[PDB]
Amino acid sequence: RRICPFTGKKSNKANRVSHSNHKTKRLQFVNLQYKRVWWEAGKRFVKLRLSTKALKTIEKNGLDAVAKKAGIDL
Amino acid sequence: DELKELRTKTNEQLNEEILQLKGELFMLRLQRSARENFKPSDFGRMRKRVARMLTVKREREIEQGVGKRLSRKLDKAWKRSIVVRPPPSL
Amino acid sequence: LKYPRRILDVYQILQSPIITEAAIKNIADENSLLFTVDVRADKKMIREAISNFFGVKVRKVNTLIRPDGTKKAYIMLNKEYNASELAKKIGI
Amino acid sequence: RWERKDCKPNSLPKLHKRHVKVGDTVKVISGGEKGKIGEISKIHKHNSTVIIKDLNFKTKHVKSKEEGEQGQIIKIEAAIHSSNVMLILKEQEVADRVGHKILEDVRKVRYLIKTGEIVDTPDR
RNA sequence: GUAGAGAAAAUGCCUCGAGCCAAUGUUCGAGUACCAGGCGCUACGGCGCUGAAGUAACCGAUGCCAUACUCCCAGGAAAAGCUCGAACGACCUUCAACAAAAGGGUACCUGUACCCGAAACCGACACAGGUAGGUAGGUAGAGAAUACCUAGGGGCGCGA
RNA sequence: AGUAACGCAAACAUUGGUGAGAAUCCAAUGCCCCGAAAACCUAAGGGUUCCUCCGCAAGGUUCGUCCACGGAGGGUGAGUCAGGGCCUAAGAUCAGGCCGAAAGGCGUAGUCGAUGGACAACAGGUGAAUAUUCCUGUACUACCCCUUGUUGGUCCCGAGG
RNA sequence: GAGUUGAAAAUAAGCAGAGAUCCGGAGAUUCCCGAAUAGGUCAACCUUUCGAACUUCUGCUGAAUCCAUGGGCAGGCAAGAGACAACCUGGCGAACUGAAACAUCUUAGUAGCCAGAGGAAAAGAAAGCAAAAGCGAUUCCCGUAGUAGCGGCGAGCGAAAUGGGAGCAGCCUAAACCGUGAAAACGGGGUUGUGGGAGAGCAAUACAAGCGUCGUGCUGCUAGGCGAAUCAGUGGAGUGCGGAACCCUAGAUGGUGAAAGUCCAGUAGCCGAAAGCAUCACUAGCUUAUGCUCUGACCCGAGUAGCAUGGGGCACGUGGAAUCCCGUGUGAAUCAGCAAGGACCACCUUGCAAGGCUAAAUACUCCUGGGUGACCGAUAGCGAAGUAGUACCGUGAGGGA
Repeated sequence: RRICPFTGKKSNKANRVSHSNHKTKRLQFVNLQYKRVWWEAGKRFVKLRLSTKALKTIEKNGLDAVAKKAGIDL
Repeated sequence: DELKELRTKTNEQLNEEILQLKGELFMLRLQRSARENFKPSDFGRMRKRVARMLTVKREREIEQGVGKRLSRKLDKAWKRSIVVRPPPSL
Repeated sequence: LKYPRRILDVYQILQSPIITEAAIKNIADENSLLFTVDVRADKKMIREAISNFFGVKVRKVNTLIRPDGTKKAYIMLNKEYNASELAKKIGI
Repeated sequence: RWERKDCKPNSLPKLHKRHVKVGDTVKVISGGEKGKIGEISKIHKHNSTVIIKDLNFKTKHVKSKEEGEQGQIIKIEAAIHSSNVMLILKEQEVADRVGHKILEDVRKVRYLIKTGEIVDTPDR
């Protein structure tokens, strides 16, 4: 899915509007990109599929409280 | 006509009497096919009595305390080894 | 352990003989006799339920299905046992 | 005849509660054969009808044999409805209704509501 | 037989083997079978007893040899059964396991009728139509076309 | 309107029989047709249409004593034949794995999947309906027991095929 | 309490006034398929080492990797899968249509599809409305009101506040602080608003209320029981008609040859439960707990609010566009504050987001049990008063007497 497991960010059903007010659908979805972030409780890289807001959490708050906030780490 | 003796008989003679009444039921099927004079009421109370026998045996399965599927595995674990034997009425 | 293919209530594996004239032809001409059995039956379960309840060595067990559903079994006994002396005892 | 077959809640036929037992002396109240006593013979609980002896006369024709011989004419009773009869004591000749007295023992017996005797027969 | 990390295999080297392959064939099976015929009764629908010769040659297959050879490019399935075999890995071990030689014993489920160049399947029909595969007799003919026929099966379900 | 038609232009005819009733059902004799079939067997399909007796309400483009029709009863016998208990192709389902609003899509091991590969029975007779199936003859497969040897054997793996 | 082995007669044998058939409560069996579940499968079959397969939980052993993870083995009455007419929630989500065309808009966030779940669901306990006067969670109805508005200011769309009713119920948690541990946690404390809580100190004890296997209590339900009162004449039959009597705590209904208060089953009324369920009332018991003074330091839910953009939805179509929620990116303050009061600023008023849970009023019928009907009477009423979703048609979805 296009969801981030740490922070529950999903896609956004948000129309796009032209100049003559014509509206298509344009399902708008997050930049949850592949990374491989270091883990201090095992001193090792984990391969994750992280949104950039969740990236700012795991660098700001640390991966332990964010991963226990989501509930999953392995 | 009360079947008071069935809760007096132990489990081995209970089960042997089940097998004897089933064999006598097969003899009633052969005598029904042979068109010899037979009692259909005995064909009724034969199977109908085996129902009594297996209710008493199943209550004895209940008061020990075991599951329904344990009675499936125990009953089908017994039914796999039944050597056919003719009844003692000869 | 020696399992059969299916555990099938062995005191009900046979249902009824067949009293047609061709069955008496199989008795007098084949040393065989005719039974009606249920569909869930074998050439190993019927063959054991003849050498025990009757007391006769059975030679072969030729089975067939009948399109009304039920199964028909031609059982041929051994040469040592006449089917006529063992069929009048039952009522054929 | 599907309009007249027995109604069957949970495969068993609905049997009616009635007021006439076998071995009783009934009187025909109104319909047809009015005012003559009689025993009853065979009981039909689903129709609430009762066949009673030697009054209802239905001369029926029966093909008797399979060889076509003697073809007998048999005079057979029919079913009069159970609400067309009352009970009779032979001491007071009057057709009376019913009633259920609960006597000193546990059993509950029938009772002619105008006279003082009991319809109920012992074990014989 | 060896040689290389080399049990089998593969590759390289050495040696022994003039024969090999498969349809066909003789005998047993196999005749106190089958069979023309006659012999005795008809429910005249068939049963009963006895029984001769049962060989050779010419044709010749679209069947076998046969995945046999020759030619060609467009270069022609997979896995198990089968056979051979070391290390590593799981289990069981002595009257247990393995390989044979004769001789006895044992024999798993389903399909089996009937139509199947069709009256029964598919075309709404007891429909001048369709339906994969097998057997391919005689004469005239190159021939499975054709014409007439043996076997076998019909006279096309309104007639006058 | 009692009009067209009665489904090829292979073709029937007679004598007997059955019955209440016969062009039509049966039997015989001729005649005629197909005969790389309009013959026999099996794959599919159908599902009881197969066989005896009974009936002729409906069906049969006529009739009917007949019937693939109605009723009752019976009939389909396998170690060897065809499939499964063996194997795989196309293809399908796909544990985990990746992806994706959901449903699910992609895809590996694995498992199914014959139209293929592997594996053992032929001749005569019986028979209202069954025959490589039932009987008799000779066989052949796959295991056990009975005798000689062996201490290792089976599976996975390596290879030929 | 008297005959029974269904419809459904007949036949053969039974079972029963030491109580059958039948009714009711609780149990037992429940082949095979179907979540289908040992494995395969062309559903109701095959093969079987006879097995709740898989996910989850528990326990042991524990790869690349030391701890891990993955795997394997085992236990387990073993939690989930599957089904469900309509209502409900969440997501994808049209088009014919209306605008007399049509694209903004409408139809419409409707239908449909998927997922989930309960007898209801959602929401719900104020970072709320309002306006200088006041209310106190949510939901629903009448109303304001077809008003204010919104809109190619077209077609259309359309609130909210004040007021009146149904129903009422409020509670847990994070942080600041103490204690144990390398964190991560755990156990006490605290969860409020014309502000509280933490820290320091002084007092003080018991009134009231909440939760609840367990069993005595109550009524109700799932079987039932007693239960009033008339004959005679009439053309087949009387319940109708005519003559003679009565019941009524009973004249609702259905049947009986024909229409019934007095024929039957019943009804009014009085009774009745071994067993299960439900209704509120007991119970061993767990709990909620109090008031004052000082202290602007410490705390009151952070990648959150806000902002630049792209939007969605509130009746409000980007308009002065606020409130609410998201996509990318930037990115605060703790009460001396922050948010709202329809751009925004100043003052005042109101409330305390970024943590969760809750009954009622409420919407519907595949149904169930009672009562009705200016509803139908075989072309009607359910498609279906018999084999009815049947025969039949289609490969199938499906159509359908």
